[PDB]
Amino acid sequence: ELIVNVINGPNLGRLGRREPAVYGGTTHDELVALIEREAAELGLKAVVRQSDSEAQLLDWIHQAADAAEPVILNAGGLTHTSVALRDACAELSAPLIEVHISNVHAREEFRRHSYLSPIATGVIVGLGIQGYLLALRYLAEH
Amino acid sequence: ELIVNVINGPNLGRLGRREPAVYGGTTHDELVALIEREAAELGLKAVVRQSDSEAQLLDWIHQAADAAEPVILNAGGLTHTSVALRDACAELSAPLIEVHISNVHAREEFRRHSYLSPIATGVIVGLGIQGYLLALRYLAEH
Amino acid sequence: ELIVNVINGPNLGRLGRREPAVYGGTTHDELVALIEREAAELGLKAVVRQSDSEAQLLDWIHQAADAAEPVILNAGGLTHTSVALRDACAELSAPLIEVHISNVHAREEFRRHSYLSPIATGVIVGLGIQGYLLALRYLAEH
Amino acid sequence: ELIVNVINGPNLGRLGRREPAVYGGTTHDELVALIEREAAELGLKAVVRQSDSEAQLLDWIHQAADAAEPVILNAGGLTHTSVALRDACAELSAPLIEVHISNVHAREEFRRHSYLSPIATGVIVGLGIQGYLLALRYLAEH
Amino acid sequence: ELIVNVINGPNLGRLGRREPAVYGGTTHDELVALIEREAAELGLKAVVRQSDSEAQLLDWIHQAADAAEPVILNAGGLTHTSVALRDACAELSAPLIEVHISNVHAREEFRRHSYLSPIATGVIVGLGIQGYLLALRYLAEH
Amino acid sequence: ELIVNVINGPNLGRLGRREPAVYGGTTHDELVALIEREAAELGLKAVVRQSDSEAQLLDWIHQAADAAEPVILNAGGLTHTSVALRDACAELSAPLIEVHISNVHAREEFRRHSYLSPIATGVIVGLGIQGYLLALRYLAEH
Amino acid sequence: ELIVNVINGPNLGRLGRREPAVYGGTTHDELVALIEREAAELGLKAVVRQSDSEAQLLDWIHQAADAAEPVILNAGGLTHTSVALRDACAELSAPLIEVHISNVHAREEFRRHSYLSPIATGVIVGLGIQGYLLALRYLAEH
Amino acid sequence: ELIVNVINGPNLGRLGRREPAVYGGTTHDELVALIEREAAELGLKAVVRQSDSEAQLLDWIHQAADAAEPVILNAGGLTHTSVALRDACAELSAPLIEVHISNVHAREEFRRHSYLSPIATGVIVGLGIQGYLLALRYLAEH
Amino acid sequence: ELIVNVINGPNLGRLGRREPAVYGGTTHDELVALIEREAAELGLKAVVRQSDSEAQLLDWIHQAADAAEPVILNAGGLTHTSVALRDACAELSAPLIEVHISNVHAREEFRRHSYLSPIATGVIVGLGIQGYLLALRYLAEH
Amino acid sequence: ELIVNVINGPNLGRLGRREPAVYGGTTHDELVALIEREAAELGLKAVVRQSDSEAQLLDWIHQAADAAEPVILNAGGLTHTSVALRDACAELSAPLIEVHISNVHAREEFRRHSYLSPIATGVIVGLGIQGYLLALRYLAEH
Amino acid sequence: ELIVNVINGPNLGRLGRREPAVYGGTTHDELVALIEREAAELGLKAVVRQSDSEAQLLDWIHQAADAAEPVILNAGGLTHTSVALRDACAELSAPLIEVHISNVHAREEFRRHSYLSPIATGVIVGLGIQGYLLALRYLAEH
Amino acid sequence: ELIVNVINGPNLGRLGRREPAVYGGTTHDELVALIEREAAELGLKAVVRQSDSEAQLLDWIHQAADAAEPVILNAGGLTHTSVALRDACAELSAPLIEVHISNVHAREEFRRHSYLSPIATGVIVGLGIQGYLLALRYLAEH
Ligand SMILES: COc1ccc(C[C@@H]2C(=O)[C@@H](O)[C@H](O)C[C@]2(O)C(=O)O)cc1
Ligand SMILES: COc1ccc(C[C@@H]2C(=O)[C@@H](O)[C@H](O)C[C@]2(O)C(=O)O)cc1
Ligand SMILES: COc1ccc(C[C@@H]2C(=O)[C@@H](O)[C@H](O)C[C@]2(O)C(=O)O)cc1
Ligand SMILES: COc1ccc(C[C@@H]2C(=O)[C@@H](O)[C@H](O)C[C@]2(O)C(=O)O)cc1
Ligand SMILES: COc1ccc(C[C@@H]2C(=O)[C@@H](O)[C@H](O)C[C@]2(O)C(=O)O)cc1
Ligand SMILES: COc1ccc(C[C@@H]2C(=O)[C@@H](O)[C@H](O)C[C@]2(O)C(=O)O)cc1
Ligand SMILES: COc1ccc(C[C@@H]2C(=O)[C@@H](O)[C@H](O)C[C@]2(O)C(=O)O)cc1
Ligand SMILES: COc1ccc(C[C@@H]2C(=O)[C@@H](O)[C@H](O)C[C@]2(O)C(=O)O)cc1
Ligand SMILES: COc1ccc(C[C@@H]2C(=O)[C@@H](O)[C@H](O)C[C@]2(O)C(=O)O)cc1
Ligand SMILES: COc1ccc(C[C@@H]2C(=O)[C@@H](O)[C@H](O)C[C@]2(O)C(=O)O)cc1
Ligand SMILES: COc1ccc(C[C@@H]2C(=O)[C@@H](O)[C@H](O)C[C@]2(O)C(=O)O)cc1
Ligand SMILES: COc1ccc(C[C@@H]2C(=O)[C@@H](O)[C@H](O)C[C@]2(O)C(=O)O)cc1
Repeated sequence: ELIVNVINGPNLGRLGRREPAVYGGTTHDELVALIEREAAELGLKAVVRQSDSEAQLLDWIHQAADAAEPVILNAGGLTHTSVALRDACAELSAPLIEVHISNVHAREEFRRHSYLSPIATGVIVGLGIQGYLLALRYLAEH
Repeated sequence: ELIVNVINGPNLGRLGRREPAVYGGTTHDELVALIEREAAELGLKAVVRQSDSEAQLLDWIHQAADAAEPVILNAGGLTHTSVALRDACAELSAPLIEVHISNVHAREEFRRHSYLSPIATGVIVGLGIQGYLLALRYLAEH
Repeated sequence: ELIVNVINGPNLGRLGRREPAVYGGTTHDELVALIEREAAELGLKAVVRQSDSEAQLLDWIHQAADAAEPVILNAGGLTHTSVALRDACAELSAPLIEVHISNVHAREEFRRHSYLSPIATGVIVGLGIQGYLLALRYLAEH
Repeated sequence: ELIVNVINGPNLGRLGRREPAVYGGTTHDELVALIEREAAELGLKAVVRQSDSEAQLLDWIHQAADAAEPVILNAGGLTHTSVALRDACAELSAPLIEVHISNVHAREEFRRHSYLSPIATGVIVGLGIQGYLLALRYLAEH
Repeated sequence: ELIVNVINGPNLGRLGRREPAVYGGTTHDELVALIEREAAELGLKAVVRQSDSEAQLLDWIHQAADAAEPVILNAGGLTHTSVALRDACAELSAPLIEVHISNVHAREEFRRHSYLSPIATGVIVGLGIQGYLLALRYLAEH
Repeated sequence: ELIVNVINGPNLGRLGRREPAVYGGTTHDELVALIEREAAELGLKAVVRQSDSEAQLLDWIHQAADAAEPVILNAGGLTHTSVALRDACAELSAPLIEVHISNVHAREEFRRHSYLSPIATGVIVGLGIQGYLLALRYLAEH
Repeated sequence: ELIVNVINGPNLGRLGRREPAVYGGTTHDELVALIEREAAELGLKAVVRQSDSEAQLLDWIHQAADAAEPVILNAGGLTHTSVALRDACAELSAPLIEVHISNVHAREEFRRHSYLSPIATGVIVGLGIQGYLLALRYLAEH
Repeated sequence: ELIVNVINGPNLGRLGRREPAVYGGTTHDELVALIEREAAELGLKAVVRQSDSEAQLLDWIHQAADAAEPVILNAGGLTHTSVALRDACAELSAPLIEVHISNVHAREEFRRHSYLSPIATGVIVGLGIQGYLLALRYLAEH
Repeated sequence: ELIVNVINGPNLGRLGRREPAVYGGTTHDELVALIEREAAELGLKAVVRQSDSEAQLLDWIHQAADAAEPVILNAGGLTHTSVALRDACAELSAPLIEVHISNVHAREEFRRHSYLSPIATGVIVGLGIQGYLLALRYLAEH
Repeated sequence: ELIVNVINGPNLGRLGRREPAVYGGTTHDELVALIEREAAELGLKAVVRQSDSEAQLLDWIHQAADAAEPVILNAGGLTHTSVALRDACAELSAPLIEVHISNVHAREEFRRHSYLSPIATGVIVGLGIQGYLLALRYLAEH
Repeated sequence: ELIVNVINGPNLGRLGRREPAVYGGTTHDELVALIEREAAELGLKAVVRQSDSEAQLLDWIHQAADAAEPVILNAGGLTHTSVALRDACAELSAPLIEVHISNVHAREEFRRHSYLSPIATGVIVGLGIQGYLLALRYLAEH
Repeated sequence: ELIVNVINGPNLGRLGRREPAVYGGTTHDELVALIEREAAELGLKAVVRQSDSEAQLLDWIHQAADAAEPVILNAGGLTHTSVALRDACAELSAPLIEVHISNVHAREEFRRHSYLSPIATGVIVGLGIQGYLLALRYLAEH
């Protein structure tokens, strides 16, 4: 199947806005372009969505559940806090790849826990924006 | 630079030996072949080593430290237990990508802790043997 | 008084959609019908609402607070995570019955904690969709 | 099948004896009468027993195991402490409904843990003596 | 009022039997005699009972609740484990003095917790058999 | 600069509605008026906003980040639960003053933890609605 | 000395009654016969007793203390909960061998703690009913 | 009433002495002057005292208890360690405002606990020396 | 020997000063008189001292160590916090009886821990000022 | 099948060398002789190996996995620390009996945890060198 | 620079007074003499002070801060309890060597924590009074 | 006796190799020379060994046990992880001095725990390479 859903959670629309010492440079719009391009090279179609609203994220997850489509999810802070997002993700029959740009293990202790990792197929963290592209390649070869 | 070190720790020589319901099929020799091939496609040279001996792993890490070469490390059970391996890895100036074949977050609680993740560049788990190939691609694009 | 509010939180609109091995069969629309029918047999009027949005749930709780109406609440994942929902529920002067379809004590440890149970009148879990009907009957006899 | 066992543990024979500010009013004998009456309205026969002796409770549970009869159990303080009672209850093939009169989540932290909840079909707490009658109705509709 | 109940729990009938290096010398019968004598000097009547059966202890506590009589309780190992005994003791309207012969704080960590201390009037530990006599004197002056 | 953002989170629109024994009397509209008046006396302009929606709060925080404006934040229950709100607040270059009306240390243990306090400039709790006015005065003198 | 006491606690009278997928097949009466036979082959006399009553178990332990006889004890659920049984067992001058049929380390975490193991001579778990026979052989060779 | 007691604990006499990168600049004598001036503008009299001696602090607290005078307390390290200071502060009938210059939540975990916060009226941290002046203003408006 | 040292720690000089709902009525001077009188009836001499200064308490303990005199100690808040006081008390060769007026187990969890209880002969709590007199009687009979 | 592997880990070669108050008397060579003799009486062949090297232990475990041979394992300190040894042992299809000479529950708390017990068939501790012989007898009867 | 401050905390004046089985023999005066002599051999001047008063210790630390002089500190029980002493020690610009006579890791668990170790240059424990002399030698060679 | 064993564990052969900002400058060979020289000045002979292999370290410890020779041990990462090394060290009859170059209390929390400290004579940390020389001097004076 061509279709892969890339879903970004709270604050992910802020990439590139604060000082390019940090998660700066690549904007969310640029990230979408990079993803779409890589997906086309791989023979996939990426549908990339971002929201600061948990309810909106839940709706996108429900739609992927109903369509049996794979999901690459960076849930932002909700990674660490939301059982509701886990409940929705546990419905997915297709692969779920959890992605984080930063190395969530190199910061505060509360970031080393994810409600999603135990139900995800796999997890990529700390490899920057390329982590999304690597997830796409996993899905293309599976 | 061409050279990337792939270092596999205890029990990783056992891939493919127990019932192909599990981490079965791909042998360690096959894994080496897959890695070497992908590395050549990427314009890298992969040097793949496996040992059940922590001391041997430490020596390989020291050599990568001295040569300023990147390391893709799957330390096996020592991931969860060895401060000595962390101490050696903290010396590396080039990237360190932690890889696990299985999703270490979907099993016992003790597997969700890694001495290596806080000092690694990033971490890939649960994406099977392709996780090594994805790490290689990260290193090629950086 | 006739009026009882039944409020369902995130993911509760998904009942009946995934494989009828699981929380499958009864849809949310069917649940509403069952509740309305039981409420009429008991001489009550049930107002049944579901949302994936915490803000919407909070508004429904506020309205029940202002009207001094009882609430039967299945907050879904927010049961385990939301202090805001607890704060809103602590305002209710009429009874609050917490309901869960599944036995929240027979799963992961994080599901055995509820922010709501300490401020609820009582709690029913694991009795399936009938738990809502039993809550209704409690309220009718009180 | 007609037969449902209602089993009450330590101190449950004390209902109604201390000041009717508290769990006062309804005596254990009255509780038995209420249960028997509700059971007959539902087309069941309730066999209601109470003991302060764990060994006696265990024998009643064994008998329900051997007869494949459902059990409504309020184990009193043993809810929070007895692995032996859990071991005996895990043998039951018919439903086990855990009931508590008080809201065990609104008191000391040690009362929020039950050895029985993980192996019970479901749990009703905080709905007073009506919780037993609601358990009976669950069993009648299943 | 004259009457004070002294209630001893499991293993307390073993005083004086194992090597008089330890809680040896004074037998339970001797303890009863010492208590009765001190009580008469104080103008009280002590009713001293011992059982290895929690159910029997519960019955004695119930009787003290119903008679509004003070209780001096050394619950033995049940001090550290029984919520049922606490539930029964919380019914007592007259004073409850918890007594232990040994210093329960000078041994294993699990002995430093008592289900009874938070609901007792007070607690005497480590003063040997005289702790019972001191409890009696407290009750005589109050 | 004149402009200070006062942002109130879930349930803060409920001030003054439940029995004036409690956080009763001052309504949210009154709070806004008090804040605006104090801000004008101090030579500032306060922009006061309240929402029960985390996504809306995040947008207001983003806008303050982009405008480099100070924020006085009472995040309500999200204080204790939301990593996403912390992530957004960590972007602010201007001061962040955390305010709570109640003394969050005098209630349940879960209220003594704040995701925001470690990244805030400072914190005021328990001084009632005047805490907002005191935060304003801090910002005016800095 | 010939005499060894085998003492079985709550629920041990249930062996062989529930579906022979589980601890099924060997009944408690059969277990007694196997033990007696092995004891005679070893030149010992086994006295095998079972009770669901902690008080009865305590009396049997007291008798072994007074007679200076070894004890093979499978305390069932009381293994994990009873300080009183530990107190009684600490009196034994002869060896105490703790036995469990099941591997108590391969189940819930609460089963991995025993009040008895620290005061037992040794412990055998997970070797089925043969664990009793192996304990007997230990005692015969010592 | 005019009189407010400002009490500073151990090390607070060190303000301004170590390198003005840190809590440098304002000396304790300067702090006293700032406080006195602000108090006079508010129509109060501030009595400002500092000691490194817990016993001296206790005496000042006792005097405020006896005089029914409000206290603004920065107990320094004793904030985190002293139950005796809490015991003395619990006697105060007038308001107690806890103040810290630094943000105690932005440092080591042990600094996020205060024995005083649960019994204080409120708490101000991280707003520098102005926190004292803001406490004064709270007391003037109440 | 006649001499017994009664040592009272921080805040104990405050008895009787705050509202006689609480630890009110008996002043410290009255307590001294009661103790002296009881000691004379018992054929002892009580030397009663109180200080809010840990250093002063330590000196009194040292003197009791050097003189091999028994100590009845109510260390106030230092009970829960001071290792130094424990170190000094561990030197005492004569009995050490820990006394608290209030039931330290019926309040906050931090009050249920004492650095002194493990090294004391015994402990009396919750029996009011009579606890001192009962300690005196223990020492007279030993 | 005849063949049983007895594998001893670090420090087990030290038996009998330090003062025969302790694990003294029986040397490792003597242990091997005792095991071989018992195995022959049982109709088995025991292959007994000891190493201080985790890598060597892993190789012996791998060989038992490949040959489908039972293992009696005393991993010494690695019992408490090595996930790698657990990973290797989880491959074994034949029984795994964990043995310890000492009672690991009667010492430091860290010795009461074993990475091996949850995946072993059973566990024998505290029965001295006879524990190996008893394991052999288990395997002979199964 | 010649000058080194040796500061001893509570109870350190008790060295040599209790039975020379223990920290007996060397008195505090002897310790001072040994230190002074070693310091002169090393070309230093040691200023040795001891107090049971935390306030006095704080003053000595302040003076060392102001003079930029090194400190060898054995804070006695305050090692384990005092944040105030840590706050004062964090001001020191010259080296801080923490010394304990006893091995603080070989006793109760609470002694294995030090508020001082994280801010000290280094730590010497368990080497008796020579630990002070070794600290002096460290300072002489640096 | 002349002979002292200095044993260095994993990674200690790396001293001086990574950037002389850090544990840089002194190489392991230089460390050996410094130790040998100091030992000769003290009238001792130091035998200095380093290995990355736990098995090799264990053999060196065994040899020191058999020869009754003192050991100065810096076990590197195994300090924090190895029970096997502790088991071997507990055999030593001569002194064991634990040394670390860095201050293990000033880094991650896992470094503040040592399996060796409770069985060592004493411990020196944070005093750099001179810590070894100071250990040597301790042993020379004892
Ligand atoms: C202020 O905007 C952002 C955007 C992304 C992040 C990182 C992402 C999060 O939202 C974190 O809560 C999470 O721990 C890591 C993260 O998901 C990532 O690295 O992609 C943080 C702040
Ligand atoms: C029996 O051989 C193996 C080989 C690999 C594994 C998985 C790897 C480990 O060694 C585990 O300790 C680790 O938690 C996960 C692992 O590193 C992986 O999934 O690659 C387990 C057993
Ligand atoms: C994917 O849709 C659902 C719907 C309901 C549930 C169960 C409900 C929840 O949302 C859980 O988070 C909660 O622990 C139990 C639950 O509230 C219930 O059993 O009703 C789970 C997933
Ligand atoms: C003194 O008699 C009683 C009777 C019932 C209770 C409540 C029941 C218990 O025995 C408690 O231990 C349990 O936590 C709650 C309880 O099972 C109930 O509410 O039914 C308490 C004391
Ligand atoms: C074997 O007989 C006894 C008798 C009394 C005790 C001490 C009492 C107990 O039953 C302990 O569980 C409890 O911790 C202390 C005790 O209640 C006492 O010291 O009186 C112990 C064993
Ligand atoms: C039902 O409406 C409210 C409004 C405010 C509060 C207090 C605020 C919260 O939302 C709490 O979750 C928080 O712990 C304290 C609070 O932020 C405050 O005191 O301002 C509680 C319930
Ligand atoms: C329902 O009857 C039984 C009988 C034996 C057991 C196992 C035994 C127990 O009573 C458990 O509580 C214990 O953890 C293990 C057990 O003692 C054994 O395996 O022998 C469980 C249920
Ligand atoms: C070395 O002098 C000082 C002075 C003040 C402080 C900060 C204050 C303390 O004493 C800390 O223990 C406390 O955690 C914070 C503090 O009370 C404040 O920020 O006012 C620290 C060191
Ligand atoms: C404000 O004066 C006092 C006096 C005594 C107390 C009780 C005593 C303390 O100092 C407490 O810290 C301790 O927990 C209990 C106490 O030692 C007692 O009840 O005697 C409390 C406050
Ligand atoms: C110094 O040589 C030894 C040999 C055996 C032991 C006991 C074994 C260990 O290696 C311990 O780590 C383990 O906790 C217990 C042990 O496995 C046993 O009792 O057989 C200890 C030290
Ligand atoms: C009764 O006099 C003393 C003197 C020194 C000590 C040891 C020192 C202490 O004060 C302890 O609190 C600390 O844990 C260890 C100690 O600092 C040392 O060994 O020097 C103990 C009791
Ligand atoms: C990369 O080489 C090294 C060498 C020494 C260290 C410090 C030593 C260790 O191996 C640490 O695991 C330990 O916590 C501290 C250490 O033992 C020391 O400071 O000597 C660290 C890395």
